[PDB]
Amino acid sequence: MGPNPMKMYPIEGNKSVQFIKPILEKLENVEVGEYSYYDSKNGETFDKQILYHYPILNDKLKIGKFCSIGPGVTIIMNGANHRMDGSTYPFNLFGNGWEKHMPKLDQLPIKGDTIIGNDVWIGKDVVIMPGVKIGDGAIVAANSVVVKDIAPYMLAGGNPANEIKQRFDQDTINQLLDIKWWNWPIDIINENIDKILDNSIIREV
Amino acid sequence: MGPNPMKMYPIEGNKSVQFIKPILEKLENVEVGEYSYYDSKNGETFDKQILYHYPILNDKLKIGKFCSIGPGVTIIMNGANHRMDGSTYPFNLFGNGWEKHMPKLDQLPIKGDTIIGNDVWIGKDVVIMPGVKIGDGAIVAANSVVVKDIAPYMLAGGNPANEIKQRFDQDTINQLLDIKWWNWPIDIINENIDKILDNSIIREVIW
Amino acid sequence: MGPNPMKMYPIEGNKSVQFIKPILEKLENVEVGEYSYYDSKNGETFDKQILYHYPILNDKLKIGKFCSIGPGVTIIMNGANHRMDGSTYPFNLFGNGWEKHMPKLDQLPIKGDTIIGNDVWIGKDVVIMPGVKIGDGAIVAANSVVVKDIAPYMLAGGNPANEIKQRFDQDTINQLLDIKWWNWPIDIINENIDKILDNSIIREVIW
Repeated sequence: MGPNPMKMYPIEGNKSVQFIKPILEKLENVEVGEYSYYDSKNGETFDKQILYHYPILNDKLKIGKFCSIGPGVTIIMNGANHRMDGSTYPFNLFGNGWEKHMPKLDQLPIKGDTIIGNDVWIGKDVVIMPGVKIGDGAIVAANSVVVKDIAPYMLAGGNPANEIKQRFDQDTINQLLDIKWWNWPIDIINENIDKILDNSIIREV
Repeated sequence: MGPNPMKMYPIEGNKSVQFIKPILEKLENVEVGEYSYYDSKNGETFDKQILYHYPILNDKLKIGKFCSIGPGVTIIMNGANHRMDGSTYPFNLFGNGWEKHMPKLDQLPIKGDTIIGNDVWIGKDVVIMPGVKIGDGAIVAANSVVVKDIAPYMLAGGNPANEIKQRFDQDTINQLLDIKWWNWPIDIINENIDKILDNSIIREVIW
Repeated sequence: MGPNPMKMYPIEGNKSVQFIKPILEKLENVEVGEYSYYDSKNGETFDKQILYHYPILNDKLKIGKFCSIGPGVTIIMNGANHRMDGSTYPFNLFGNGWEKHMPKLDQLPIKGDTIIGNDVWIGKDVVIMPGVKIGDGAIVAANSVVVKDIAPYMLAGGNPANEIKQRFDQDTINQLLDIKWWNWPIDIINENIDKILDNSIIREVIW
């Protein structure tokens, strides 16, 4: 019951809704969760949505399970950070004698890994900046520019994106982070979808 | 005198500027004013800029007259709101048995309809969110994201968009909201464009 | 040593990165510095990134030297401002008798010249509005919408962009502003690229 999480394109006949895991497996420094899908903008594959990601830099991108990524969402890793101790001008880029002035890896600023929780909804055209972490259950409004962390089960938006409000009271939130239904076996989940959909799954747990 | 409001491309030999009524009118749950235009960004027709609008959700989009809509402006309707009382994951979308957990219309509430007033100037690449109302005379800055209502004759901007300032004093605005020149027959408007252009149209009618 | 600032495409076999100066020699009321470059988003030339620039209005765009313009940066000039003392509707635009209502230059808003300093790093998809000045050494974060001036050596971002942080303390900034290494004959620059890169240039030139 349910789609094949190994299938790149879960909906037969439809090449717009895609499962990220299959696609990003061929890539390094990227761990993706089962059932997270990307809703193509112009029929593009989610791998083009990840910019400036280089193995040599070693920063990682992690995405949880049951994530809904809207069309146009872009993820910016650290490969485009400029050295900022002095001038930001990439002299080395233009060779002809300038390559000699090339940064040492420890000279380029790395803001860290980018982590996206489970059951996270990212609206369309959302831009996510280097080294950000979006907690489980969070909802990132459309056209947001995420530059700082967002807390679990928080509704957020803007440029810079800011937390607007908690999706539920703290105890309801607290419990969901404990249950972690997204880590339940496919069959147990398939047997509680509706309780998970209306948050009533909390009571029986 | 003046263009034909029924023409899709008012300006001869020009496929960039379009009159929005001829185009949208052809659609469901949409009302548009006669002279409002759209300055195409890449040649697209304004109908391509209205996203997630589904008859079944029954939300309407209203656009007044004499509106200036910049290129790339995007209007988001309620067709893509995920259920939110629990998980936001669209299980039903992937069928294969998950289609039974499909939302019942009353589990997908909406804030309201989207209404853009008359004589509104919306800058380029502005994104308009569901259930928002923009007042007559308002000016929305380029690249703004409208998430809440904007009052009549206000200057607003940003992401989220915020009201920056009032365009005129309160009386000029209330007088204007009264006169509603955009509602006059074409012939009477043609006679005062300059007065409507410099706002002196208030002293002629009012006084 | 160092690239020829006159080459449109400095990096051999690579039509993505361009030196803005040679590429914009043709445009009017535009001044650009020698090593400023653009990082093309989809192959487009930078001249395509400057919008609503009409000589008639006479506003100018100035871009200093050694600037890093990220892909998709958009510079909006004054040719897009509507008349605002009354209706913002551009009747004159549709002709058919309406052209007569065409604005006299002095009736049209015009925020001034746009000025980008030296050694300025402008992030991806940044939109620069009209009449804005960006000080030397500033860094603009990707996706910002710059509506107001940005002081020298400041870190700014958002929509509207706000100054987030001073890169260095005031005296270091002032020294850098006084030294102006970007105005040095390239020979001298070439022998100090590394001191310019770690800021040790201040210590040697000031004391």
